Amino acid sequence: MRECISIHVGQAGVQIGNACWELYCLEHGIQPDGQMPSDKTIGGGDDSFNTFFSETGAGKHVPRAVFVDLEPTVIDEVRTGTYRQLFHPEQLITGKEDAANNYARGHYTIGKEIIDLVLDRIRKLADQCTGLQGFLVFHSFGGGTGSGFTSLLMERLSVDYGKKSKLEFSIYPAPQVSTAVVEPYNSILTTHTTLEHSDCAFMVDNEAIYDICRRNLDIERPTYTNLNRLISQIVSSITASLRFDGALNVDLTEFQTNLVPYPRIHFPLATYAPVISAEKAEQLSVAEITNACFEPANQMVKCDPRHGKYMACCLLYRGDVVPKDVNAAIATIKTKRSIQFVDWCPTGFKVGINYQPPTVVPGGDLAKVQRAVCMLSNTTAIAEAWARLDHKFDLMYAKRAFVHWYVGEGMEEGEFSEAREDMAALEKDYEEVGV
Amino acid sequence: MYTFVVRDENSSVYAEVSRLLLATGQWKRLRKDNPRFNLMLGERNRLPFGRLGHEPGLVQLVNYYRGADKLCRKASLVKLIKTSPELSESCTWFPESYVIYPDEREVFLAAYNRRRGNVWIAKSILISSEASELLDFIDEQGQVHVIQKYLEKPLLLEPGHRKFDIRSWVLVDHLYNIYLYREGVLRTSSEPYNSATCHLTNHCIQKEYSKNYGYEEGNEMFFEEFNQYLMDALNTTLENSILLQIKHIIRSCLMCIEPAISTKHLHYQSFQLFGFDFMVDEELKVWLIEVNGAPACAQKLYAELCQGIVDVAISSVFPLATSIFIKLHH
Amino acid sequence: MREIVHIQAGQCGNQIGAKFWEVISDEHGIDPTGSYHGDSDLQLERINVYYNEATGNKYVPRAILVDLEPGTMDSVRSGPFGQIFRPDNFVFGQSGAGNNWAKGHYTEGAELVDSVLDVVRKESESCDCLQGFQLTHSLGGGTGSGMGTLLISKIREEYPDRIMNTFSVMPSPKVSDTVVEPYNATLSVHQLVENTDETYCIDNEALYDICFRTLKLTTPTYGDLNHLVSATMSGVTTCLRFPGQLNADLRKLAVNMVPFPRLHFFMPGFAPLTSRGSQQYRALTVPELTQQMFDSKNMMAACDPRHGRYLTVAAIFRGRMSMKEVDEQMLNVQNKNSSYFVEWIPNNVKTAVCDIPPRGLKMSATFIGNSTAIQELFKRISEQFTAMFRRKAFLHWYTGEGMDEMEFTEAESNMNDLVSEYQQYQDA
Amino acid sequence: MEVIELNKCTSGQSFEVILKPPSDPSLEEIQKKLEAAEERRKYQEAELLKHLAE
Ligand SMILES: CC(=O)OC1=C(c2cccc3ncccc23)Oc2cc3ccccc3cc2-n2cccc21
Ligand SMILES: Nc1nc2c(ncn2[C@@H]2O[C@H](COP(=O)(O)OP(=O)(O)OP(=O)(O)O)[C@@H](O)[C@H]2O)c(=O)[nH]1
Ligand SMILES: Nc1ncnc2c1ncn2[C@@H]1O[C@H](COP(=O)(O)OP(=O)(O)CP(=O)(O)O)[C@@H](O)[C@H]1O
Ligand SMILES: Nc1nc2c(ncn2[C@@H]2O[C@H](COP(=O)(O)OP(=O)(O)O)[C@@H](O)[C@H]2O)c(=O)[nH]1
Ligand SMILES: [Ca+2]
Ligand SMILES: [Mg+2]
Ligand SMILES: [Mg+2]
Ligand SMILES: [Mg+2]
Repeated sequence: MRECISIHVGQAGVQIGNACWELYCLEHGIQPDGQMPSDKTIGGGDDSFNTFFSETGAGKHVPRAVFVDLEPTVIDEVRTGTYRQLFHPEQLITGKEDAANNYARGHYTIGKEIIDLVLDRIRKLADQCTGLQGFLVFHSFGGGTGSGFTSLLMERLSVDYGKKSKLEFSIYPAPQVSTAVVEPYNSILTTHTTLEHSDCAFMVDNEAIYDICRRNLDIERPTYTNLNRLISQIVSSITASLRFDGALNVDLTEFQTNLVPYPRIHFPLATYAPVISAEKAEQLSVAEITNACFEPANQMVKCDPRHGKYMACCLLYRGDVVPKDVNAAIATIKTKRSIQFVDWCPTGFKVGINYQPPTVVPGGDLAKVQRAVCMLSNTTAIAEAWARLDHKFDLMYAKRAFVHWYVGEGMEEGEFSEAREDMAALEKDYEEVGV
Repeated sequence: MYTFVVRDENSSVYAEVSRLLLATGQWKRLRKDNPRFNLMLGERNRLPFGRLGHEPGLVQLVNYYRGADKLCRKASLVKLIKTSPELSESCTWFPESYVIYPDEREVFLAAYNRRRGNVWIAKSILISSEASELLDFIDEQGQVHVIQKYLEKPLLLEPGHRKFDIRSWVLVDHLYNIYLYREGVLRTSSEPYNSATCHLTNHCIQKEYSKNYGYEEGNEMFFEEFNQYLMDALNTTLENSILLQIKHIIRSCLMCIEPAISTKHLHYQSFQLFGFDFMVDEELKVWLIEVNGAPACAQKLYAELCQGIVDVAISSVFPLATSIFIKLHH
Repeated sequence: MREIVHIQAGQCGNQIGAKFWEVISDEHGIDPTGSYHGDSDLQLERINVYYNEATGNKYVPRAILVDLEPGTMDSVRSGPFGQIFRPDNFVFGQSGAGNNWAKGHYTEGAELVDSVLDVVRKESESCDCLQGFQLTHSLGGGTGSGMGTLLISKIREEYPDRIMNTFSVMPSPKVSDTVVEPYNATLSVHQLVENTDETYCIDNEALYDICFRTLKLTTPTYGDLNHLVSATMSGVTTCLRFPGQLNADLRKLAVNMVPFPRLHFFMPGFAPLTSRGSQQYRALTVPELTQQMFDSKNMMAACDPRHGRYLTVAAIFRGRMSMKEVDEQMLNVQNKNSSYFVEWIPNNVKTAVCDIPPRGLKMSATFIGNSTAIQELFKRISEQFTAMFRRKAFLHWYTGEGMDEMEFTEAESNMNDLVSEYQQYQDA
Repeated sequence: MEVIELNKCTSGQSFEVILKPPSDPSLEEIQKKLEAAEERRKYQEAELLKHLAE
């Protein structure tokens, strides 16, 4: 068995981390006190779930996770929350003051003074690993810590664990629930500095999650809790293969192998279905949920895949799903919809089925369903999100608005244009592939 | 009060549209690069569709369908009809066409040699009875061309013995209702058609050789007159002999690409105005020539048509405080 | 735990300052003796931002009272919440500043500044993480203006990486104490441009016009003006001292509100406008709160926002209301009047909501605008300054304290630079 | 249309369906960045303190 370490940075990464690890405990039958009655090997384990949990002589199942935030408010609620007993104190790292929504302050000023502490804590979890695959990094683009410190941590992880894989789960900024006016700045700065260090990154656009919670869950004013319980379902769908016995995406390397033919273009589009309101009296079929993966309204990033080219597709089913029903849906979908692939890639769908139906937080907003699918498809259409974001950067930077805050932290102005120029390369890479 | 921007100054159709909207007192115009807009009169080339539909609290609408260019480019229109099971080879209203680059050379030659009337036409503008003449003229240029069978037996307007083509304006709204403006126009040739200037009628090309003008004003004949002619000359109506086939081709083409350009479940909404160009032969058969994604209008019908755009296309999504269109159902 | 150290200097600075402390003390359920008698512990979650705990569970404001004469500070200590202030934190002289910037800044004030700094240092060194300072003062007098800016320059020297915030009261001939107020204000604005991160411009011309036109007060007094100032200061600090506010602090406000270092002079607004002792019984609708806080008649700076453009906007709604309605109501303002927002700063309007309303209002809204129309305020002061300075009138009051004419010429030039700079970004 | 590599097990199964064949900075370099930023911070601050000293 090969272990995976999850690193949660900033407010978004920490709170989404809470949602995910709560759901993992429900999916694996682990109590808030870490006790797992189903596990029959106490203190030791070669099981599938041991890639994410370690075991103490007392039978306690401890997540292979570290939580990092520059200010203590968000992690303190984890320290006193309903899963306080799960994590041990060393895994929770906080400072006294945040990055003030400033990439430079998270990377340069405040990052340098805590980076070594975080690495040592990380090393102490790797010591307990007989075979480390790599890391899963959760963070936001727009936060000063999520963007700034994360990029610095990704630089050092490539140094201290060159052989290991690193996957990102990134929150793309949306005005509907954003925080700072400079989030486009921080998004481009961190994407430029992290690009060569991330093997595969799943962006989640808060706009998409927000609109799904409004339409499908009938929540008027969605909260971070609403968004995170839904985001955690998607993250569960994506990591389930690492945690449950299976044959598709059994290690982090497979994510790059099956979803990233071109290294720089490593942002798969995620689509989920079905999302059903809890306070409701219809069970969707396999064809129906499979076809739903090709509706814009169900995508983690809003964009139109009809006008891009596919490079890879994965279908991850959970619940009552048998292969024949999947092929009957695919052949039925391939005809009516235009799924154009790139010439140098086969029109193929890698499929994975897990029999345990999706788990939903008791009393949450999502209803329990008999079958769900998460499609991972690397489309050029996601370049629409880079273009949207780069334009907002161009509007502010053309006046040099707010730049003095970054330069005051020691960052040179040239890093801005150097970052923007990298993004302009990224966009042209997408266009050459999409034609 | 609603807001709109303008990003195509050259458009004569939407210059009138903006003028009508402002007059209503319930629409305000904003600078080109202002994102807080309800409506966008976008540019012809590389309109930034990817930036629409991401403004909280703003229903956004644009006067183009992304991807509808596959119908309005000659190389792609031919491709659309050949590779679409909804069109050919059952399609009998599109002139036999081939796309060759300066495929489909081999397939074109086989059809020509096998036919050996063989008068073709290459466009992206040559008309030859020998296949060899067309290609030599094509390789000179660096743009892709389509070879198409020239209609040797076109319907001729008498008196004058002259060729003509029909322009039909079609409007598609956010619901994908297909609206055919009741007023069409024939673009006729002043020069009498000669089998061996008068072969091409584009008005602009007609002023170059002003043989005749005010059989019709500006070489334009509208349906009321054209219909009377068909009744008196051929004992038929414009509706039965020609319009039934136009409505079919219009329906056929737009329902084909509907699942690829529809904005039913999109974060922004689309509508567009198309200019279909038809030919009519000796036996009152209608032929689809081309589809224009950004057409102009005939001065006589500018007011009526542009008003109808506001009524069915704009105010239908942004309402204010008998129709001139023919709804083609589906 | 991010502490703020509050400083109030001079007559005006101590009067609004005192009014500010009794108002927020009531909002947190802190009685005049410093003991908490509230009902909800939401009042105590972030009470440390402004209060120390000391012993016996008695909260003491983190406040320093400075003045060059004792008169106003004796009045504070006589007041109802006068006993709440730490007595060691009263720092005063006897000479006075005679409405003379030079006396506050170079002569009289210099003799006493080190004593203030000793109290500041005492408060700062017991802070788990000091986030910055807020100073209340006027610019038309001598102590708050001349000595106030001297403190700010010396505080920055000792705490160069902390946020400096001020509540600055701009003079007006409509509410004038002496003819030299334009001299004192011009000299001070030059200091504020260099040494503050955020200044709330509180214009006595606006406060007077609101009291006379909107509130129908024939003869408004400083008490009435300070009632408007009191409600504003409570509004623009709500997010700093109540929970569930995204950990809002002074630095994040400056980062998002100030796109250029010199253009950090905010226009405050408040709704509904309420007179002292004039309490009305129907609460405003969210549409009403939104319209009035963007209305010129609710601005505390005396500038027409339609004469310029918003670089950034922060608003806070207080009370039990429909947040969804709050969202729709704010979005329509930007979508309706998108011409008054610079298009080169996307999403430059932030909205916050707090469930706890202020005393005597079921709901209210406070406006913080970074508008280029603020240039109207500095142009007004510039014209007054120049009308006297072109005849060197009343200057002997300043040259007799050691100042030279050149220093006036330089303050005049800098303020005119500030004006033309605001007009630069009104182009877009 | 075509199915390959069908893997079954207790928890579920996975397979691939084909429909069409196809047609480095070091640790010290990071320090030379972080320390270069700290020095620019301290230079700009010395320009301030010296300005205040004037
Ligand atoms: C949004 C919030 O909950 O608080 C914040 C306030 C705030 C808002 C209103 C009144 C205030 N008064 C004092 C201090 C902060 C505020 O500033 C901000 C102003 C902003 C103004 C424009 C764009 C973004 C902003 C973000 C903040 N921003 C970033 C993190 C937290 C806060
Ligand atoms: N989906 C989701 N998004 C979040 C959450 N928390 C914050 N965000 C988003 O993250 C962005 C703000 O970044 P934060 O993570 O809060 O900032 P940070 O990493 O703590 O860095 P600082 O600037 O120091 O606070 C905004 O775009 C928010 O919408 C969350 O819990 N769920
Ligand atoms: N296959 C064919 N048979 C007969 N006539 C043809 C023809 N192809 C083109 N034409 C003639 O040429 C005109 C159509 O030209 P075409 O539409 O290809 O040019 P164009 O597309 O640049 C003008 P528009 O702006 O309307 O699109 C008509 O006058 C018609 O008589
Ligand atoms: N709004 C308000 N303005 C005041 C108050 N007291 C004085 N002022 C104004 O402040 C200026 C006088 O300065 P003042 O504070 O009295 O002088 P100082 O004691 O030297 O600081 C004039 O512009 C007055 O109009 C007050 O209580 N409220
Ligand atoms: Ca075990
Ligand atoms: Mg934070
Ligand atoms: Mg044509
Ligand atoms: Mg006085």
